[PDB]
Amino acid sequence: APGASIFRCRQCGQTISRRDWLLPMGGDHEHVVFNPAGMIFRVWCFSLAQGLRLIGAPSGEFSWFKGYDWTIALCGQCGSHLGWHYEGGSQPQTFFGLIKDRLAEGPA
Ligand SMILES: O=C1CC[C@H](Sc2ccccc2)C(=O)N1
Ligand SMILES: [Zn+2]
Repeated sequence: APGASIFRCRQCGQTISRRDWLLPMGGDHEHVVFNPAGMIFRVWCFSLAQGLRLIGAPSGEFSWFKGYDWTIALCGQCGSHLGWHYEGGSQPQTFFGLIKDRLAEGPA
């Protein structure tokens, strides 16, 4: 009976990811970053996620991860901005960077 297995959208409960799917990019699953508007994000990298809606086409502009282009990832249910999908890179080609305080962790 693990209580810390699944990540859900904090705003609505949509199923998003799993602790088992955390990915240590450059040796750490956690990356703390700022956007050009100075907003700080505590980003957890995941190999896999579900329940999102990826908006638009990828952009390399101000990518926090060398070699990757990003797309905005909304909660597919409620539209909350949960993070970004990264693509176009190498080892791995793709991953998700999700904003940890916009998720809730809980049982399977
Ligand atoms: O890797 C990323 C994801 C998107 C954000 S936000 C951004 C806003 C305007 C232009 C370019 C990026 C960022 O800075 N870096
Ligand atoms: Zn949601």
